[PDB]
Amino acid sequence: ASVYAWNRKRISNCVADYSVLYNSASFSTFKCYGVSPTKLNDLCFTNVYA
Amino acid sequence: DSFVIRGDEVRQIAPGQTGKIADYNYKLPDDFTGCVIAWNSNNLDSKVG
Amino acid sequence: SALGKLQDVVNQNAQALNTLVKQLSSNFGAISSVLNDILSRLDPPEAEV
Repeated sequence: ASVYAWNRKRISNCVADYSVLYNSASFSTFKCYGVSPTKLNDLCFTNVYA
Repeated sequence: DSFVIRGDEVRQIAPGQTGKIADYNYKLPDDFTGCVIAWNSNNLDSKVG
Repeated sequence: SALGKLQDVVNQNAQALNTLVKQLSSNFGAISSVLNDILSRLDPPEAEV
């Protein structure tokens, strides 16, 4: 979607492998703010939104 | 320490960075002191083939 | 209220201990007041801060 109508998707009831996001070189910017990128496999979340 | 990397990977030669060559090629410590030097070498380290 | 002088000292000491225990719940400007949450969420360069 466009940025004025940006698409929000809920992520819930899943086990998430974020290591395929870190190890992929396709992303020009991979920047996390309130959490370390390498600790994402060690934590549990709810209210995940893309 | 001399090496050749890509142009977007020069941000990963730094303390406290997350990245690819930082983890598996060249890691700098958090208490690193010194200077990182980077310059473009497309005229020397590149071939048309 | 005959024994108020001793009870005043007891109440002051217990209230000072309760305030000192309560001060652990404050984050003092950090992201969390729990040390384990910071150590499990962040890399040591920003977890140090």
